[PDB]
Amino acid sequence: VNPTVFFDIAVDGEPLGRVSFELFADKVPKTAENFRALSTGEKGFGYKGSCFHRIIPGFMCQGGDFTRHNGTGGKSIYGEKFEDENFILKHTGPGILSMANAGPNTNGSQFFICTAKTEWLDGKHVVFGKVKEGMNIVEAMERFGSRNGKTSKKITIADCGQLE
Amino acid sequence: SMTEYKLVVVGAGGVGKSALTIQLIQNHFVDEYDPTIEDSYRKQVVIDGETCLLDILDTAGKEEYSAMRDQYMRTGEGFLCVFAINNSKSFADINLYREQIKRVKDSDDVPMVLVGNKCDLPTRTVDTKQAHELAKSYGIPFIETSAKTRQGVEDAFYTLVREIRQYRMK
Ligand SMILES: CCn1c(-c2cc(N3CCN(C)CC3)cnc2[C@H](C)OC)c2c3cc(ccc31)-c1csc(n1)C[C@H](NC(=O)[C@H]1C[C@@H]1C)C(=O)N1CCC[C@H](N1)C(=O)OCC(C)(C)C2
Ligand SMILES: Nc1nc2c(ncn2[C@@H]2O[C@H](COP(=O)(O)OP(=O)(O)NP(=O)(O)O)[C@@H](O)[C@H]2O)c(=O)[nH]1
Ligand SMILES: [Mg+2]
Repeated sequence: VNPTVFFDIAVDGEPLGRVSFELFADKVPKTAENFRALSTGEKGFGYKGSCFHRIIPGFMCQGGDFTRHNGTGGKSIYGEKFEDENFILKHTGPGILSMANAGPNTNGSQFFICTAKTEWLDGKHVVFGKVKEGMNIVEAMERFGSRNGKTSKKITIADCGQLE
Repeated sequence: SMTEYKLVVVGAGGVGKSALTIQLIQNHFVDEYDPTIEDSYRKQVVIDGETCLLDILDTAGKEEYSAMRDQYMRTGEGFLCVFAINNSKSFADINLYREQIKRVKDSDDVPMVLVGNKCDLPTRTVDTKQAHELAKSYGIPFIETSAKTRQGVEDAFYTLVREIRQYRMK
């Protein structure tokens, strides 16, 4: 059954709120497992302490670079990169959780949370989850973004883990 | 009060638009790849003895977002059209950028410079003789550059400024 994970988001170190996500292991098991394990930290590395480096209001919040903390890094539990598992799931609206990448078959750890329907990303980014609780937290995160994505405060995953 | 010039750097993904701009602005060569969303920089320089203020827009090389280029093409005063000498598709793409600029600005003689980047590389795929011929067909300069070694970087930007200056003196 599909795992649920959470992030506790902070703004310059001050708690903002919790976002939880259902991970669609029933459709993208390999991609869901990567995000689940990175959320628990059980491999010895993962999302805890990392930041949302790119927030563009009207589109998405992107994060997951826990290796370089500059928007260029990240790694998967399978190695540096892994293949696009499938494109069964689509970018249908706010709350969609999907993999960032540098072209075909370059998934690592970077991900994005949609704040709107981004259907032109279908077939380029592997969708693998959706916000359950705390969409209002994701909406609140947009005030810290900008047109090119540069954030005006440090938006971090202060804690993260698995709930179900 | 100094004369201002709005420059826009365009071209296919990965050709070195940001590497060229960052060389001019920050005096270093970005080895890593960090694909651009959109960035703006300001710098004062002296060209042929006249001080001027460059506003430089560094754009994304993402063909799926071509419709988003119109707005910055309307605002821009001169365009660096960049290809890479090891990327034949990027040289083919130049024609599309030139025609989009001409269409969006409704103007036959927008200030432009054709830039062939990555000339430090030990091999290549683009015949630069074709670049000279293309630039001639457009009536614009062709400049070879390497953002890695800084060769030609100042020349590319300053040449575009000279093209804008000549346009304003028409
Ligand atoms: C034209 C201006 N522009 C725009 C854009 C597009 C529109 N449209 C309006 C009309 N509709 C129908 C179409 C779209 C409007 N306004 C803008 C922006 C606000 O104008 C400044 C985008 C964009 C993306 C890139 C470059 C320029 C770009 C880019 C550059 S690297 C990239 N994408 C993909 C990115 N890889 C990485 O980070 C790699 C480095 C790591 C490992 C990636 O996996 N993800 C996840 C998915 C989202 C994507 N990042 C991203 O940030 O998308 C931004 C977005 C705003 C959604 C699209
Ligand atoms: N050898 C060499 N590599 C270069 C040169 N210019 C850029 N590169 C390299 O090519 C890659 C892409 O460069 P970058 O400037 O990011 O390209 P871009 O045109 O801005 N890409 P985008 O459209 O996605 O923003 C980087 O790894 C960079 O170091 C050059 O003159 N020589
Ligand atoms: Mg760039």
